[PDB]
Amino acid sequence: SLADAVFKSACEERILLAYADYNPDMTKVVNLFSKYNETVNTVRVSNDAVKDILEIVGWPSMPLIFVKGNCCGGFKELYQLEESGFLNEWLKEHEYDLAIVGGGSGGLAAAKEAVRLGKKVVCLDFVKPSAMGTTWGLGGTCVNVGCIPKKLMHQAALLGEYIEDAKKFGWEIPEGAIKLNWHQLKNAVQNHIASLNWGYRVQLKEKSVTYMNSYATFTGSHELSVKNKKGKVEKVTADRFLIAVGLRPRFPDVPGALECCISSDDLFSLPYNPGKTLCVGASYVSLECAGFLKGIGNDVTVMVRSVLLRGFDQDMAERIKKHMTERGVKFVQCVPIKYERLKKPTDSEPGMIRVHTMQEDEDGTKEVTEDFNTVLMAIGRDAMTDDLGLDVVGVNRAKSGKIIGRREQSVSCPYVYAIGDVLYGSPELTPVAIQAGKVLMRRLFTGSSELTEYDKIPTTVFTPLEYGSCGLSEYSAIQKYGKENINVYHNVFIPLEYAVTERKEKTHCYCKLICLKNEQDLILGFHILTPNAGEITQGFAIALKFDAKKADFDRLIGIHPTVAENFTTLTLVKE
Amino acid sequence: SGSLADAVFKSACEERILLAYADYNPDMTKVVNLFSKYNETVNTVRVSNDAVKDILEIVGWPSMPLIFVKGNCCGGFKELYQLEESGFLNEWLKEHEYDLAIVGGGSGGLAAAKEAVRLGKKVVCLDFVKPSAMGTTWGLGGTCVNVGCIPKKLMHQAALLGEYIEDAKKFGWEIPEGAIKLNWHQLKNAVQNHIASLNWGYRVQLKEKSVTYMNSYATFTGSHELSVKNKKGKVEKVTADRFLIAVGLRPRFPDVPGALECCISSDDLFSLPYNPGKTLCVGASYVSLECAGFLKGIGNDVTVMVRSVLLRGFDQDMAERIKKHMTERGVKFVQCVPIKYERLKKPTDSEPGMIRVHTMQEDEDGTKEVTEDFNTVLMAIGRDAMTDDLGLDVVGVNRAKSGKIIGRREQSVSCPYVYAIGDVLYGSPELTPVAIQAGKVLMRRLFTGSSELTEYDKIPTTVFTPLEYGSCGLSEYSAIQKYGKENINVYHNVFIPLEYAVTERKEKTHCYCKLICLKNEQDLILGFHILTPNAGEITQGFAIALKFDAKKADFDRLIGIHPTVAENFTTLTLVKED
Ligand SMILES: Cc1cc2nc3c(=O)[nH]c(=O)nc-3n(C[C@H](O)[C@H](O)[C@H](O)COP(=O)(O)OP(=O)(O)OC[C@H]3O[C@@H](n4cnc5c(N)ncnc54)[C@H](O)[C@@H]3O)c2cc1C
Ligand SMILES: Cc1cc2nc3c(=O)[nH]c(=O)nc-3n(C[C@H](O)[C@H](O)[C@H](O)COP(=O)(O)OP(=O)(O)OC[C@H]3O[C@@H](n4cnc5c(N)ncnc54)[C@H](O)[C@@H]3O)c2cc1C
Ligand SMILES: Nc1ncnc2c1ncn2[C@@H]1O[C@H](COP(=O)(O)OP(=O)(O)O)[C@@H](O)[C@H]1OP(=O)(O)O
Repeated sequence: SLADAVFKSACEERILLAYADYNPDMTKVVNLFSKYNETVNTVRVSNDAVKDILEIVGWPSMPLIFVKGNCCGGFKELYQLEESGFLNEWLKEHEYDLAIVGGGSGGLAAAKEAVRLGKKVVCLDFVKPSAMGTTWGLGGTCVNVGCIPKKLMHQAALLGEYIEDAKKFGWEIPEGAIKLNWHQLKNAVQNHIASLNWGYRVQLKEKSVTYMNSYATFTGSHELSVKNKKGKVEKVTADRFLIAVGLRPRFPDVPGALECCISSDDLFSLPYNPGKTLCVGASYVSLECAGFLKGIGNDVTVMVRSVLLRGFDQDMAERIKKHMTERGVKFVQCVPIKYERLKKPTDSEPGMIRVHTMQEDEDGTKEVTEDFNTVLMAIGRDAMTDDLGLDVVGVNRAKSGKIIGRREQSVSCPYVYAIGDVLYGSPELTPVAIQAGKVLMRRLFTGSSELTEYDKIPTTVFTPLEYGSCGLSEYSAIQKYGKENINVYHNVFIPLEYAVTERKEKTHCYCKLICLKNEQDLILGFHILTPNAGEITQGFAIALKFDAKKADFDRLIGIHPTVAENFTTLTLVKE
Repeated sequence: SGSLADAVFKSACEERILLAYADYNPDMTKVVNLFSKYNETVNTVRVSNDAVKDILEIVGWPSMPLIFVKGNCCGGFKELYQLEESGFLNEWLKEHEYDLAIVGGGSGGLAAAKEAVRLGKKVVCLDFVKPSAMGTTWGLGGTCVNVGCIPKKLMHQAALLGEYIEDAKKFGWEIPEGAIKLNWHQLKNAVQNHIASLNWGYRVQLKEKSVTYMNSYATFTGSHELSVKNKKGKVEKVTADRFLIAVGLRPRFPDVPGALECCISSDDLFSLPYNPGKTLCVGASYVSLECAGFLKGIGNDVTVMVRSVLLRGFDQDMAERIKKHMTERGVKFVQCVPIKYERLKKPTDSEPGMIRVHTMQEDEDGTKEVTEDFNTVLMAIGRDAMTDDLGLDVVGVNRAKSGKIIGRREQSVSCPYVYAIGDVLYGSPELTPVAIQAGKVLMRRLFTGSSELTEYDKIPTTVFTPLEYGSCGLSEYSAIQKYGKENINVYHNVFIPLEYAVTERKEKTHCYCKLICLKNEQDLILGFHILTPNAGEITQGFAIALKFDAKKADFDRLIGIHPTVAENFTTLTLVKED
């Protein structure tokens, strides 16, 4: 048989053995499953198809064993499961076909797709409060404390710059400095978040998915114990588990950090204008937040350890820095050594943090202080998986708390899967979680060979001036292929919308196309610094799925007038 | 066998007079002896049989034996003997002042001029702007720069910034309360100051790049001679080995009494010394709706009179959606055509006039004449080629029924050393980026001997209506007409741009996208359509999908950028069933 026949057979059949040619331990398998009154269906895989099948399930020798549509590997893996007693518990009936731990981007996407394929699904979501005590509804990081509130506050900051544009285009706006009222913005954002929480809660109920607002821990091979807000503990059993627990803001081992500094978990529901703010960190979260806080008129400082946007093209990173500097954000090469609280916040006004730094001159080191209203700790995001009981169900984790996959299947446990941010090496983006969820569900319950494509994923950093990208940085391309084999085509431009204004952005917009010279200027990556970078980058990202060349960009006809057409017309080679 | 295409075209670019023949060759000693008459060497090439059909397709001729003159494809012997017998060949083979004369200083003309001169050729560019009926005139850059896309997009942005002022309030910006008016004079000066900078830019760019600019209207007075007249009425003579016609079009006026006296055009709208006030837009083209749209957005009372359908050529589903939205935004649409325009007041000193517009309306008894008073009437019923006074008869360049030049690609079908690009080229889509690409590419064929062709299919557009409409490829109707309803899948969704989520905008109920797919070829994408803020920025990249025969599966395995409107193309599942 071919692949799809094998995977379909595997999805449908309760226990399937996939073989190339007659091997001794197939009898041993028959005899072992005979022990449990189980019937072992078999398939002669054709030799034309072995390699493909082996690559898809991510195992390296041929004889393959499936249990309830989950790939276990070979005999050693099976005998391990049997010897551990797991197989005996696995073969029993359970309450749910699938239990999902996490009600975020991935969780909810998986839940919706599973139930559309007619499976009994439970979804567990619980939000342990931040250190400041902040908590929120269903939907996960993106909905409550991630992309959706951040984009709204970015739009607030842009509408600031639009008010001034409106004057240059002839709109007679009554004279007077205009201030943004934090309470109005925050209520407007929180009201939308509240509508999405209800939306998801409804969507789950409407689709016959069981929701439990309860924090889940493995207390058995196929048993989660789940604790709700009241402290009530229930037991949930299932034939399969999806871990989509995501991450939480990282705090450093520094005195006062956890006492004095807020995180993105807290910023989007603050009962006060955060005032003179310090953003600690160089991640996209620090710069996005610093950006909009400046745009709504706060005094903003960013303290970075060494470089901005580690992982991103450093040319583009330096360009974001020059621009946000021109827009009045202060950058400083420090890491605080202590945070001291001077004033607690009220329900209407912010507090005061004293921030301690070591500063050098040519004569020695000074301990130096500086008083900020609010300090945003934004250095990263970690997996909080210590209290999940992954030891109980023998799910290996990386040094960080992230789960180690064979694709999305736990590398060590065949009926536990992970997607989204907690999957070791998964890019931490909402649309990736969703696609991983939707696609996994289609492999598990449909027996398709469809794989989430984790390469050449487009991003946008929503800095005051937006940065869109897909593919290699100029550095990575040069490191992997030589300098001699890379062409960079690039250009500056002025968005027409800015032409009649005196905006600082007129001197900062830039795009570059990274091309492999010795393979017909094949496009390895592209990068653009512009209004609406995300709207522009999305479509152009499909070019990389087809091994597009520069010639393909040059024979594409522009829409005039747009920023996007600039990618149609590049001729200048960087050095 | 013998030579392949690029060797032939390279040989043709380099050699003064080339004869390209197949394994098989006809009389073509007569031709040799003909060019021997002119002290010429006739270089020859055995084209390989592997290459004949390609080469024939590229130059757009049907028989094998091919003759080239000064890097121009003439056809076969009949065409050559015709040129000889007409005396043209004798004049062609002489030296001329310029390698190339370009008639038109617009999108195509200037693009061609820059590309020719980069390939080290002596080029003259001629541009003159005959005033509108109201007397309006403008500088270098053509329609786009002065009276087309550049001023239009700025006035659109003015209209959007209107809706942004209100958004700013819902996001918490404390804007002092009280109606906000847009001051027409400020907007118009801001636009005209930008146009002035582009005018200057282009004029300088030409001087810096060693291109001769003459602000003179050009007419063919010889096989290889333009006579050109400047503003002062001074007439000069310009000769060249080749000519590029990039004359563009001008607004159409109807044979209706008072139309030309009373109604402005886009030629006049962008420099009006007055707020146009209560406006009538006559026409259903993108020009009428774009202008009606921004005039509404800056707070004018706007009416659109359409003969029959909006945006003929465009997807009528999307057209009806634009109508419903612009209706919700206060634009009045009427199925009427004026039968007379009567001027009541002239525009004087920073104020508009009053036009009385006459219509036939039926009531419960029959048809009556009805009048209605508008401040300004924008005649926007299309654009025509004004090629009657160009002397194309003199150089025997065939024109279509409209004034447009008939091409064998961009070569005049009838004269081998005259070429046309942009709006005046019969069947060329009328867009700035097409003109530019046609110009740049032609120049690379003519002076480099490359086989590169401008790609005139699957061209993305955006209509900059109050809510922007972006598209590429077939409409739902065209796809159904060509393939059949049983073989078409239409995937579609509504969505709310996050930027609108906390507002009470009308647009929240109107944003829509659809993907038109050929069911029996793995949902191959024939077209896509989106109604959204920033439709142009979204459509551009997605348009490259159609250069690779993208399937729906390609859109589904593309990972979205969240949150953007664009990602909606990544997660379409709903099938339209009417
Ligand atoms: C400030 C910020 C801005 C961002 N901006 C963007 C952006 O613009 N675009 C973009 O694509 N991505 C963005 N991201 C990333 C995006 O939010 C994540 O990639 C995405 O939310 C990951 O979703 P997930 O399903 O993996 O996890 P989450 O959304 O974190 O879902 C996990 C859920 O599981 C719950 N949970 C944890 N443990 C348990 C347990 N034991 N039992 C039950 N429930 C549990 C958690 O409380 C949480 O609700 C941003 C992230 C942040 C923090
Ligand atoms: C209101 C409006 C909005 C538009 N919006 C868009 C849009 O958003 N996007 C887009 O892609 N396209 C748009 N277009 C179309 C675009 O302007 C044209 O497609 C483009 O300008 C055509 O370029 P061209 O070189 O063919 O002609 P033109 O730009 O018209 O250039 C012709 C020039 O030659 C001059 N000329 C004419 N005859 C002679 C002669 N005998 N001797 C010398 N000079 C002569 C003309 O006066 C003119 O200066 C718009 C058009 C209009 C009218
Ligand atoms: N004399 C006239 N009076 C009123 N409307 C007219 C007109 N001539 C053209 N139009 C309209 O003005 C627009 C532009 O004319 P066009 O000839 O450039 O359009 P098309 O793209 O159909 O070739 C069309 O909406 C057209 O309506 P019809 O499609 O019914 O012709």
